[PDB]
Amino acid sequence: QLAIPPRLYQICGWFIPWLAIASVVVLTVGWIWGFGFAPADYQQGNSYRIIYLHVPAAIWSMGIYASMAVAAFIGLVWQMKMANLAVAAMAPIGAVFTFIALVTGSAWGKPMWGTWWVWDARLTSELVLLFLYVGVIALWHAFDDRRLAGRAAGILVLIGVVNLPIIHYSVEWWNTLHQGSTRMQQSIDPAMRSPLRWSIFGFLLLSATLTLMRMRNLILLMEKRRPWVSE
Amino acid sequence: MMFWRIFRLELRVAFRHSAEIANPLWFFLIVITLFPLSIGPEPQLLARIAPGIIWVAALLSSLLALERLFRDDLQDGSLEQLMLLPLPLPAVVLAKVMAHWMVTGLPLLILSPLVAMLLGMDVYGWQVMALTLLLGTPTLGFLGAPGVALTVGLKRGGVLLSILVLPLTIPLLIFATAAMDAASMHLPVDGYLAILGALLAGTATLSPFATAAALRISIQ
Amino acid sequence: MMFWRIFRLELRVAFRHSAEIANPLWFFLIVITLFPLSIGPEPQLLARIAPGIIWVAALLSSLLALERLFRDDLQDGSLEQLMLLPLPLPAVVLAKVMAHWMVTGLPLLILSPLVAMLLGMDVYGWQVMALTLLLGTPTLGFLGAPGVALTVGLKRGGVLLSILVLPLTIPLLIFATAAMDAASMHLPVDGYLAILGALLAGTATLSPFATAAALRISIQ
Amino acid sequence: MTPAFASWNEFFAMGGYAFFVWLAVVMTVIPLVVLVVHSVMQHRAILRGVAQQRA
Amino acid sequence: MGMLEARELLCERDERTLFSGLSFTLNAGEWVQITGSNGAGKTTLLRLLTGLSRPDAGEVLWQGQPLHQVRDSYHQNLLWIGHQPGIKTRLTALENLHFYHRDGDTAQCLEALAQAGLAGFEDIPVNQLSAGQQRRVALARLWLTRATLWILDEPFTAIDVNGVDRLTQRMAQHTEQGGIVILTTHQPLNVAESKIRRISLT
Amino acid sequence: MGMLEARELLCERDERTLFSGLSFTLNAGEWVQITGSNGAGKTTLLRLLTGLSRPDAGEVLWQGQPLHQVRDSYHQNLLWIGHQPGIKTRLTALENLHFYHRDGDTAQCLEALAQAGLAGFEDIPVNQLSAGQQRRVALARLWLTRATLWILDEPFTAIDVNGVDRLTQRMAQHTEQGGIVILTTHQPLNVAESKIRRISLT
Ligand SMILES: [Mg+2]
Ligand SMILES: [Mg+2]
Repeated sequence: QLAIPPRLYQICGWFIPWLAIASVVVLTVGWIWGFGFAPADYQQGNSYRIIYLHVPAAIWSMGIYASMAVAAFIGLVWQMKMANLAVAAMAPIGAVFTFIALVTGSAWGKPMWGTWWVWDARLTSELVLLFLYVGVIALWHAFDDRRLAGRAAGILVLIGVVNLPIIHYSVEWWNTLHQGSTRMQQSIDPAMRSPLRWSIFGFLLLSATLTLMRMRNLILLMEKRRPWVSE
Repeated sequence: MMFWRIFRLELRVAFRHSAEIANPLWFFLIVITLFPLSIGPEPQLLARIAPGIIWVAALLSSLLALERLFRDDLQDGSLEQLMLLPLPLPAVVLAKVMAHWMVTGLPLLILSPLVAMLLGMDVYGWQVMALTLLLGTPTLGFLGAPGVALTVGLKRGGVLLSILVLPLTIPLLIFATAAMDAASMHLPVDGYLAILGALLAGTATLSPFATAAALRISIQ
Repeated sequence: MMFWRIFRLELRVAFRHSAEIANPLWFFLIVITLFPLSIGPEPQLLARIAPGIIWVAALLSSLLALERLFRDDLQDGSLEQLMLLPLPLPAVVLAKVMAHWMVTGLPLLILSPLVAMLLGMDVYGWQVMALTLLLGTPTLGFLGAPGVALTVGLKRGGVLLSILVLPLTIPLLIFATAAMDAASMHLPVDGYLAILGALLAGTATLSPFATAAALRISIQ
Repeated sequence: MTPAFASWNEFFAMGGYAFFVWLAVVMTVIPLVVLVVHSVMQHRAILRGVAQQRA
Repeated sequence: MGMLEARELLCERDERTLFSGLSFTLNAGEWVQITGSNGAGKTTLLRLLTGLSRPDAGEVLWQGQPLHQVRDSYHQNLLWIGHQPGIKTRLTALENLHFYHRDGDTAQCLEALAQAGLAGFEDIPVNQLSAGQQRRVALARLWLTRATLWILDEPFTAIDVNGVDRLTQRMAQHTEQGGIVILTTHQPLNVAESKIRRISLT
Repeated sequence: MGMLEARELLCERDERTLFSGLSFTLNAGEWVQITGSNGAGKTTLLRLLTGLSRPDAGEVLWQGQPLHQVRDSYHQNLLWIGHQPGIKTRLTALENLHFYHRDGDTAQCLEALAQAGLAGFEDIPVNQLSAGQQRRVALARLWLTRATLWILDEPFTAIDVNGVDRLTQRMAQHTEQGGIVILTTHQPLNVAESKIRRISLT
């Protein structure tokens, strides 16, 4: 059931087409049944719609770094070389999602804040998340020899996952110290959650397709000196 | 091969590496001195910004000093420690970290009365600053040990090591500044020191093992 | 020979891949954001301590890069750029330092539009923050090279060699951090900026020779 | 059959905050397309490099 | 019932199989030279044997147990001197040998230095010593340690032709009593070739 | 009239006089070996000759002119490889020889890396390579360079017999045309001692 040969390339090759064909039919129902059919709120008017671009890009900004924790735990204690590569396969995608979350938060707060950049808990947390992703990516693109950069990235990812709750719950209180209040109340309205659940599920599928595509590129980036790639 | 022998050896080596263990102290002093003159003679603004700038300078000085935790040993005697000294590698890393703190954290802690006097901090403010430096710089060493252990073979110095180690020090910095700012109006500050002692224990009972694995990866 | 070939060599050894070009940018972003977490999210307060923040970041980057300027070369290849390469040793040093700037000044120059608004400075807080981080950042490397040469090259050196790298930068930081103050009050810097040009023209002419002499004394 | 909007791009694409919404849309679409194209171009460039090595 | 062994060792550098299916046993009193060219993974094999590196396939069996179970009863009987000597080149010559000795020190460390060839260069910083005398600081440990397994990686780097006849006269006694020495040298060994068991990376 | 003619050199490192009154002349077409022991100033004489160091007394007189004066028409006629190879430990060997070449051809560099012995190692970073091969990378700059003066410090440090023979053959064509080579090696040279002038470090 798990004897991973260099068939992972041929295993996640049948699943990239249909997980990309069906990852755009779920996004264009999470972005067309919203963004044009969901009524707008009172306080923000027709701007309470960057939810679909910021919330799915923030849930899966930390939902992939918690998926690189498993991709580093399995690749460390069981000492698997292939699974360890997953740590290096989901890092650029997580970094892009964090950057998108920052951009969307900045564009969503500008109507209300008055300036593009203010330091908030839900925003500084994503900023430090981007910093950790950048650390992972920079560490991976530093070793000249592979099979060592992967393990170093796994160790760093484990350390960052250990530190993540502490950092998040420290920023959540640092916000309470100075500002002392929260900006928006936790409410989504009933006929705005299904169009947002659709978008979250679509962003889940796009990330899976992207990480499969990046994994197919990283397998050939380490096994390029074997006769298996004669084809 | 014993723990104390390694500690004394590293203390002896660090002293002959002078003019490089004193650069972080000079950076600390320059950063502490620059801001009071940049903003001019303003009592309230300087008094409000001192708790933050002090710890920012301390963190930057610790980061500057961390570059030599394992770098020099890699070109020669980074082995003879994994390969010998049946004392477990986490214990060797612990000795390294304690020696580094003795060479870096203790010098920062020892001039605290002078820094407090220069910045106008009262006796209570100095007490809180010393108590948070005693529980803060060992945390810096334990947090920066894995980063320098991973980076030692890379010798991509400065930017990379900072990118690895600085984000991990966010709670320490935040709680240290909160603790000192709680001493500005002289309200009691003990709950903010518990969150520092617990974090110090957590980073002292989990970093040596992570740093051991990082060193094992780097050596190979 | 081929001064430009030495410059290209240092650039190549600085960035092995195209994904490490952004590492200084991320380092500077981390250093910049390290301050508000300690001082607070106040926009009006961060608009006055901004010169200190950015110049502390620049000084930290310059210090971090001065180690890989000379120390790494000293172990294996540093007598080759002196013995070989029949162009004069000053010109051999110059290339290195002008690569150093392109690792510590160009990333900060590019990030200048971003960090001039993250902190909260105006448009005139970027015109003179660009023609102060371009007119003075190379000077940092120029006057830090002679001190670093002796510090990391001369064997059997005391603590008295620590006053040759950092303290001479202070009169630069005295001017630069006091130049953008004229931007805070929205007044023309002019003279306090035109005197940094004299520093650049008097330190880009005598620092390469001093560094060549320092290397000659160190190896001898 | 019946939207929450009313009419063409005088009504749609302009909710009063058009610049912010269509800037968030732009900076969400562009990085994702960049990632997709980057992955495809590497998946082809690896084979090009292999063909280069086959000499 | 042999001592430190191998179990089908194999290592890959991602372009060549340096050695595949290595299986050799070392009983007590063996002089072993790792024969090979300048491209073979002799250094990698030695690091695999010391436990610093992890084999890609197969394990190394010391006394019956792998090197991850008994990693404290094995480091006691060990002496590895790699290409890098492993001495902090800021301390004096004697201060380095003071770190590697358990007890009865400052009276045999100077004796070890005298027997190594560094007579008079004791209280001199290592960085002030020549490139061939820096190796002698590390090689002086052969007269101090009580280890029963010497894994020497290129012991003869810059040693003068006088010193070599003392190294391959102390080693011929260590391997004579109960020791095991694992050499990897390119210079021919002066001692008779009817003794050294040469094994090639197969 | 005549190449390097260091007259009355004097060195007093630490508390010992390494050499006093060492006045020797090097004519054109000279193979010379500095004979001493492990601890003598054989590494200091080779650094008093390249101008890296300065004599305590006397001067080295290249081509009849003081070495510190010209220092521009002499660094193009000099090739010194010391104990440390001098190659960056991150770049590939091809990039290193691309640097050290005076033309930057990437076609003669491949020929040099195929004559030294590193056939197939022109894209592996030198740190990932072996220890002898790192020295062979630096010693590969003997077919590229057209400098008629070689000062080699410990050339045969970690190189196998075949590489040693290749290097000894390479230096056997240099020193008749116009070449001049200075060695300090603890391994006896396979060439007959009738073509080597031995200078005793008195
Ligand atoms: Mg070797
Ligand atoms: Mg020597």
